[PDB]
Amino acid sequence: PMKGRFPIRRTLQYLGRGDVVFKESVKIMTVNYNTYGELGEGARKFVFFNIPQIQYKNPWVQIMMFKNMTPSPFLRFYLDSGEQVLVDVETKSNKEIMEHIKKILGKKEETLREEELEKQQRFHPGNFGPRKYCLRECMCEVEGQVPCPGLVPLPKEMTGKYKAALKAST
Amino acid sequence: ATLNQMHRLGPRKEPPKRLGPTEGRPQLKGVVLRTFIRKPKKPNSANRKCCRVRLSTGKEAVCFIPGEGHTLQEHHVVLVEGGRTQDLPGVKLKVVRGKYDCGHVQKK
Amino acid sequence: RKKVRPRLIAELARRVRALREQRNQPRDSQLYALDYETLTRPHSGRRLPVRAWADVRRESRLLQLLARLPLFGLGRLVTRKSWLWQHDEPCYWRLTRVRPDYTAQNLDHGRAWGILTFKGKSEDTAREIEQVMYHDWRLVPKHEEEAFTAFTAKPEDRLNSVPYPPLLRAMILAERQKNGDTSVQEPLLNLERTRMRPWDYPAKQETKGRAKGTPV
RNA sequence: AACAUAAUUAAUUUCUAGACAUCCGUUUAUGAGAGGAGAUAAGUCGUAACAAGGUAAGCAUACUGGAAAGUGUGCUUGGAAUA
RNA sequence: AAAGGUUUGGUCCUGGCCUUAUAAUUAAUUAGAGGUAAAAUUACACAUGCAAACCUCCAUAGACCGGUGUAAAAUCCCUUAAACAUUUACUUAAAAUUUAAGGAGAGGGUAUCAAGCACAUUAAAAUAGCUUAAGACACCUUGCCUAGCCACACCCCCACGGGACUCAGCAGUGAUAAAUAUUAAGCAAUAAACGAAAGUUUGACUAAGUUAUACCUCUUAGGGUUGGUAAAUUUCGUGCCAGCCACCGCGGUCAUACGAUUAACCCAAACUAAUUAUCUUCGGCGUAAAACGUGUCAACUAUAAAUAAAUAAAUAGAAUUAAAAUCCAACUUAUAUGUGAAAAUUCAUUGUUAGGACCUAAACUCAAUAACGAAAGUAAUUCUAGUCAUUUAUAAUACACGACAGCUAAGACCCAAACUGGGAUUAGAUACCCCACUAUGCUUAGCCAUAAACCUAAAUAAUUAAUUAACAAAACUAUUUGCCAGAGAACUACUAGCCAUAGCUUAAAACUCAAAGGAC
Ligand code: FES
Ligand SMILES: [K+]
Ligand SMILES: [K+]
Ligand SMILES: [K+]
Ligand SMILES: [K+]
Ligand SMILES: [K+]
Ligand SMILES: [K+]
Ligand SMILES: [K+]
Ligand SMILES: [K+]
Ligand SMILES: [K+]
Ligand SMILES: [K+]
Ligand SMILES: [K+]
Ligand SMILES: [Mg+2]
Ligand SMILES: [Mg+2]
Ligand SMILES: [Mg+2]
Ligand SMILES: [Mg+2]
Ligand SMILES: [Mg+2]
Ligand SMILES: [Mg+2]
Ligand SMILES: [Mg+2]
Ligand SMILES: [Mg+2]
Ligand SMILES: [Mg+2]
Ligand SMILES: [Mg+2]
Ligand SMILES: [Mg+2]
Ligand SMILES: [Mg+2]
Ligand SMILES: [Mg+2]
Ligand SMILES: [Mg+2]
Ligand SMILES: [Mg+2]
Ligand SMILES: [Mg+2]
Ligand SMILES: [Mg+2]
Ligand SMILES: [Mg+2]
Ligand SMILES: [Mg+2]
Ligand SMILES: [Mg+2]
Ligand SMILES: [Mg+2]
Ligand SMILES: [Mg+2]
Ligand SMILES: [Mg+2]
Ligand SMILES: [Mg+2]
Ligand SMILES: [Mg+2]
Ligand SMILES: [Mg+2]
Repeated sequence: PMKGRFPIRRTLQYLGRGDVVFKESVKIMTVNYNTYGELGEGARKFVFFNIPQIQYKNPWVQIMMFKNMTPSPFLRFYLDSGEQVLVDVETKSNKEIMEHIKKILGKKEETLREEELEKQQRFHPGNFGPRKYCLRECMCEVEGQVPCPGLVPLPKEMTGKYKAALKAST
Repeated sequence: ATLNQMHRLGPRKEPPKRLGPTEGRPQLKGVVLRTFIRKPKKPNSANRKCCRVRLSTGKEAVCFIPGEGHTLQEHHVVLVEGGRTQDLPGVKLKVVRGKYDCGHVQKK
Repeated sequence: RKKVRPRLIAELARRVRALREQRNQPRDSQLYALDYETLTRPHSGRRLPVRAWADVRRESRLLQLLARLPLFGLGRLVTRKSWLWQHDEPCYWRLTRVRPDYTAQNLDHGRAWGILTFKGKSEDTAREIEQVMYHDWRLVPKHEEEAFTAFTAKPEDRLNSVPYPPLLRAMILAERQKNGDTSVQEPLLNLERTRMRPWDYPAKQETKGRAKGTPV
């Protein structure tokens, strides 16, 4: 049995379900939440379930969490321009908190798709090379082309050993 | 252990694989120094043929000679291999029959 | 890290080596000396190419001509036998400055500056002359300067535009139709912007390398 | 130690010279001689433990003894407990 | 891992070892031919030949290619700036390739390497800081990041200098090693260098030679095995011998286990042996390895409540005393004492005292009680001081404690008692039993820091059903820390700290074994 409570949180599939990919402006997200209370239940669930997913998709964003420092829970984002975006998450479900931050400071689906395509621009199917980078190592693999001499011996007249003998014979 | 304790320690530390009589090498070449008999620890009863050899590394070891009858003498050259002789305690080397001075067992 | 220790000897060697080079720089009289019997340079023991043997015995170096002239021939015109044979149009340098090698016992090695007129076309500024140590130079006489320097330019006949390569022309015309541009104009390359100098055109002596001072 | 010549094309020269030698230490090998552990394995002297093992056993500690061990003090049951 | 063999008289649990799969190197035995890939003991010393030129002189190139794995925890990934020993463009910009200063994160081993010792900041020049159990520092080992990268180039990290003065370029040799390719051909292709160019050059490379190391196509057949795990034995010989096994094991006269035969089995141009590598923590801690002798304070990780205490033996101090001893005195038996029975011891004894002294030592009944305290520990009586609120769990390298025994100095001393002496017993009796008497148990100061310090149960908050390995003490979830990783060697060696000096805490390896261990 996987240790801890809700061990599904420690699976790559769960971490990849996060949908909040912050814009490049976002640099820090401080989380102020209270461990005891009734109006902070969604905030506690947000730290338990959602903070891992956010960090997984935003590795370069500093997430620092402070406990029981204020009467109410809130989220404050620090942007590269110097702006500070304060969010109040009291009486809000953990799902509601995720949706709010996605709207205000989350990249749109269109932007993310464009970045994905740009990443793969330099992979070409026609390119030949090692398996790590290319589909086929050699043109011998292609159908109709002359096969590899190791797998299929070449005709004698196509061999340097034979041609050299003729040149000596001439 | 807790997940915090597994994190602070990481994977189990692995003791290093200490080498044996051949020092992690398939074979060694040695010069015979003495030929003697060793008695197998009970419950077995025999006069097992062994020899002391000076290995190429420079150390000296005791090597069991397998087969029925050997012509080995002092100053001969032999190729030793690994493998302990189960009844003979401390004998962790064996001589290879058919290499250098040691020869194949004479078939009867 | 912090175990990458300093290397005092390496730094000392670099500086010391560089200093010795400046102190013991060779001179033109030594680097470009020649043994005419073997046509081999004593400094490095480099034998000149075979195609240069005839001229090394039959032609003069630039400062051999200039050492015999007042003011080292400032203002005089000098041409090269290679140019005289290759180009019908006048090719010459108009000498402006000349720094002889005082060390030479005949003042036959040095540097020069002047204004180039190649194939009848004259440059606008003076620059250092290359290949001054070559056995190829011919001083122009003062009385023959007017006839030598007389040149009338012919109208340029080298094509200014050419067709595009067969495939590259089809790719251009195909793009026109795709973009809606309808025309039967033939794509044409413009060669005026990228016209090549002759292969023997004088090069920039200022940016050229000099041989080292270690004898072979 | 870093200036001085030169200057009616302009350049020359300086742009240095000692001392970077020992180290204080730090590891490893050698081992006079003195010990330990284990195995070889027919023995010797006792019978300490396992039965209430014939004085229940053991722990810490002290002293004592051919040898296991003995005795004291507190503690444990991984002993017993009706006459 | 779809697992298997092996602890026992037997079963169950726990747990190590080994087997079955895969690949490389070497060795034994054995092999035809062809195609392909790869070639590898050694940063050891190198005989000879070659590996860099080109070209109208100047220049450019010889900084590459090729080689090795030297050094170094060395790096990976990323940011910034700047040039470039360049290219191609412009009189001003696109690249390729580098260099310098850095840092989100990641990055080998040993903590018996626990402290490093200037490792910081400010900018009147003062302040006293910086790194480190979230692993500094020290030491050891290693090429990694793999379309490739990094370091090295005879040695002295460097290379002015000095020295033991160059193949870690191709082929080749010496020595060494278990480890064994041609002192070969050509610049025709591609790549590089040079030239404006026709072209020239190249041990890069191309095409060959060599080699069962691998793959592929064919042809021949050899190699090992045959007790179990694990596919497969006939007969004889041997007789605990000769030999055999990876593990368990086999051989003392009917050996399916050895040797030779016979027949079968497996793989097959190979086959078997040795060596090496490939598999790697969500499991446990009453009885099997494992909860620390005890408590308190930090930083994290978790948790969420707002109290506690409220005269039964905590602790410390002072005072106090009932019973039984001891001493002294009076009287007094002739013996007293002691054992299963004796002996020695003793008559300086013995018994009585409603006689005196003593205040040493220890606290019956209550106690069939289950309180107090962190634990250790604490119960004769009285008085004084005194336990109490941090939400909760979680601490060492700090602090304060810690039975008994023991050490140090000065006292106490009723009784008990190691040692010692005397007496018995016994084959002996350095013991058990008897008698005597010390250290010691007591007080006051200090040390020592160990217990089967064991409820053999870490603490805390839940649950009692959607739950029998065995036994013990019903099962089980969550949180945090500690601890464990076969047995012995080993409460050991070395290291460091300590009032400890025949000490305590900390705590390995070689080597040996195939088990050890728990419950029934
Ligand atoms: S791998 Fe393509 S010819 Fe061999
Ligand atoms: K046997
Ligand atoms: K006993
Ligand atoms: K006994
Ligand atoms: K007993
Ligand atoms: K097993
Ligand atoms: K070096
Ligand atoms: K070529
Ligand atoms: K028989
Ligand atoms: K057999
Ligand atoms: K057989
Ligand atoms: K107990
Ligand atoms: Mg030229
Ligand atoms: Mg007994
Ligand atoms: Mg007895
Ligand atoms: Mg004891
Ligand atoms: Mg005694
Ligand atoms: Mg006694
Ligand atoms: Mg071989
Ligand atoms: Mg290379
Ligand atoms: Mg190395
Ligand atoms: Mg040590
Ligand atoms: Mg060097
Ligand atoms: Mg060498
Ligand atoms: Mg060399
Ligand atoms: Mg070589
Ligand atoms: Mg080989
Ligand atoms: Mg070119
Ligand atoms: Mg056999
Ligand atoms: Mg067998
Ligand atoms: Mg235990
Ligand atoms: Mg006695
Ligand atoms: Mg006394
Ligand atoms: Mg202890
Ligand atoms: Mg106790
Ligand atoms: Mg102890
Ligand atoms: Mg000790
Ligand atoms: Mg010690």
